[PDB]
Amino acid sequence: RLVIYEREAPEGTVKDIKEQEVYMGEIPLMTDNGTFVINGTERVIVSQLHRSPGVFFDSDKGKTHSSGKVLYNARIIPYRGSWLDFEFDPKDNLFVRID
Amino acid sequence: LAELHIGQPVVHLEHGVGRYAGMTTLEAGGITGEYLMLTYANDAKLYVPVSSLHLISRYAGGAEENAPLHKLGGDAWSRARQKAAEKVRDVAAELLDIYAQRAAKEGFAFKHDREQYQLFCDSFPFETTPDQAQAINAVLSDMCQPLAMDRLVCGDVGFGKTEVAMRAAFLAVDNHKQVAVLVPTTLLAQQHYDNFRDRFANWPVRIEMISRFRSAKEQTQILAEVAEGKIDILIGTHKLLQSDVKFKDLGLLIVDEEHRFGVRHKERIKAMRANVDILTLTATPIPRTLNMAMSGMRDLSIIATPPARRLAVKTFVREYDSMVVREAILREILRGGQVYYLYNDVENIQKAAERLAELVPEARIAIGHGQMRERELERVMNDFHHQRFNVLVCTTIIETGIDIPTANTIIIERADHFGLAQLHQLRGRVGRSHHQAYAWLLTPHPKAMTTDAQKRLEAIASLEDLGAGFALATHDLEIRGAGELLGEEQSGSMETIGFSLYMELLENAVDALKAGREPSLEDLTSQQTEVELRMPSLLPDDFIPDVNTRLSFYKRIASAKTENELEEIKVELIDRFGLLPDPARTLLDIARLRQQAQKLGIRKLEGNEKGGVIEFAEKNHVNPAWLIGLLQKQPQHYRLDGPTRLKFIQDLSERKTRIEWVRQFMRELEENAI
Amino acid sequence: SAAVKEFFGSSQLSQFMVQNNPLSEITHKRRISALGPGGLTRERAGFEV
RNA sequence: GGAGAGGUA
DNA sequence: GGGTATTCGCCGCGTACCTCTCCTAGCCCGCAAGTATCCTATTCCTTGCAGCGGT
DNA sequence: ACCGCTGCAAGGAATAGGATACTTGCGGGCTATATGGCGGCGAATACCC
Repeated sequence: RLVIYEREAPEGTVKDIKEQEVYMGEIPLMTDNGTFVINGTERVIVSQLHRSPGVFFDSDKGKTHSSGKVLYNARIIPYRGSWLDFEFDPKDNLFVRID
Repeated sequence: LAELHIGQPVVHLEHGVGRYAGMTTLEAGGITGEYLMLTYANDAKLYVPVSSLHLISRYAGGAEENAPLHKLGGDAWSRARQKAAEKVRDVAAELLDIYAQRAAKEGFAFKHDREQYQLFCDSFPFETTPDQAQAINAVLSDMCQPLAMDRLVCGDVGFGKTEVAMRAAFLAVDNHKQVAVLVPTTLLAQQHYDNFRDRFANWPVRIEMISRFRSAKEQTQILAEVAEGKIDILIGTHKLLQSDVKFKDLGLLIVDEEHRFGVRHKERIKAMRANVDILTLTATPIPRTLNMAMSGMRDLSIIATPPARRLAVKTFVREYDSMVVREAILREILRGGQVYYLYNDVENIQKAAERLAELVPEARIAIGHGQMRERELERVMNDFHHQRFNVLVCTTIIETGIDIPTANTIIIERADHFGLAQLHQLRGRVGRSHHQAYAWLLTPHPKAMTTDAQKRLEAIASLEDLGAGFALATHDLEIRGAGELLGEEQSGSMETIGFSLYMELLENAVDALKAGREPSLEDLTSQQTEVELRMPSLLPDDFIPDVNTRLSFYKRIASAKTENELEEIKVELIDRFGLLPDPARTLLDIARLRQQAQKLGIRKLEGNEKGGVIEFAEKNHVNPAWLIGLLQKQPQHYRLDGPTRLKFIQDLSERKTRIEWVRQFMRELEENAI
Repeated sequence: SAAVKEFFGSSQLSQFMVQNNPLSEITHKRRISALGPGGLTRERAGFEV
């Protein structure tokens, strides 16, 4: 549904409006079992087991920096967007790492 | 029933024509406004605001069977608009000279006689029907006004249409304006000449014919008398179009049966005399001329209420059948009347009469066609007029309006290649009296019939009732279509934009001939005032269910020019309807606001939650000193926006507060107005 | 059509369905993978995962 | 020819 | 400025086989396909000019 | 040998049909946007003494 907004009329305006039922895409359907058919060679999509978006407080259990020091870092992992990391430097600093 | 049928073709100038598809509301930024559905090709849905209702008209091309659904963005409407505008250029010398003398010259006024006209009323040996008496009143009053009169007398056949003409001619010869009547046929020309000489058998009025029955010297004498103007009523065929008739004083032109003339001819006669009072007569017009008839650039008049005993002629959509010819001819002859037999083939009319003469031994048969000697055809009509023979093997020359009330049976042996209005005029050849009229239309085999006379025959059969002359006319429009509004080819769509568009192109041509505005000053888009305060303002659908009433009331809102119109609109709404809605009362007040701005200059207004902008006019009444006083006393609320605009900053949160501020605001404007 | 037909056609997870048993059909419609987009790779993951 | 997917040892 | 130290980018990270599917996006240009409209017939109505008797 | 009259072509209206260039959907045939892995190692910087 497409509008025309009257430019000379102020913020919040309609001169005209149109719509049509436009065809788009070719989405495959699912059989009565669950098989899809792509080219007569019925495939199936498995379920991915990916880590949940959210926040995760993680460490390095005396494993890095040769010091026996744990480095508590944290991830803001969105479902879409850029990853935000906050990591403790060995000298007790706090660092942002973006993606 | 002249607007807003669903699915009916309906036109918008930007995009072309579509079909009406309802009315609904839509939310488009907090304003759930009312918009109309228009369907185009590939199901293009266009939703139209109620403010922009005037961009929508009825399709004037008819074309109800098939009309062009302009696909959206197809640009064919734009191309046709540009082509029409090229035709609508004000350099067009076909009618802009008429509009120049419309802007420079005037017409004659007939004077009425209250006394001598009664003598010719008593010379009328019948009783006028009520529907024809008002036609006489409309004709004669329009004669008695100074403009160049132009009226159509499109009535049913044999209803005394000649009587309205002779009354108009009697008023004209009471001023001696040298009446010029015009029929497209020598035969009914001679018939009307006999009518004139018999009816006007008392007055010192000279009634003469120029036609082919007057010779190259007799008609020469008669045109010489026309040039000396001593003829008071002139009767002629297309002989009058030969640039050779020159009235010393022409005041009244009476066109009869314009459907066969051609607009080239109708303007050929028109361009001679400027202030002539044009009179037009028919039984059925051309659909192009019918469209300009109902749209009212010129006058319209329908005749009904038959004089004595006119009847529903029995339409016979029958096959070509010899026994049908036998039964028709015998039943007509025992009735006592005469028979028409249309053939329309001169190369075989002699053979058709030769076979039909022995095919009905009890008939008296001659031959009539327009490709033999005109005095021989005069002998033929002398015999058939004086009942000397019953069955007439003839071409379509009998479609020349010949009266002959004794004839009550017509047989058209081949109904293939004849228009429907012509079929009705041939149906008007039988009847005209108390005796029953039959209308036999012999056809070939229905597969070998036609592609169109199937439609024509189902039209001519389903339509047999009182008042069907305009019903068949409204069939004729949208089976053959309205042609070009100025040029030729009156049958066909001919890129039919609409006669409403002739208004706007003519007024833009008026702007062009105003000598200060160009054709480039083509005011195609003229909202001419616009205000917005950003509320949903509608006729609510649960409040108003009928879209027809809703759009009509929207037209009342549009046509509202004073506050008392608004008052009567609101009280009829409360009367017939009860409740007074919020958006309804709002838009009433908005129309009131537009009335104020038109009364008080204001080209444009914009309003919102925080204020808006005013766009003034030049020839206005806005107080400048009070305005700058307003500025210097509330600089917080106001700033200049150009020399003719003004941004006002107002805490316009509540919708009522907006209403009050604008109301009292233009009240303040109206107080100290300059 | 590209971004759907390519997802169903050539992805690491829209895989061919082994169909020599009813059982293999059933257990291949309830597989739970860890691979593909948004997840780790096969040859470069440790032991704890 | 090269990618991807699954599988055996 | 020199030892230390930190980063940091590059290097690498099993063999042989088998089964399957899938391999550039978009733009341009003309090229077939379908169409409204215009020149060609036919065969009513008035014109126009030449035959034409007749003297 | 001079003129008014007949008739046979010349040009508008109304209707069938074939043509024909417009108008356009298409398909082949071209050009040109990240985020789950560690261990080591040497080379480039960081740094204060």
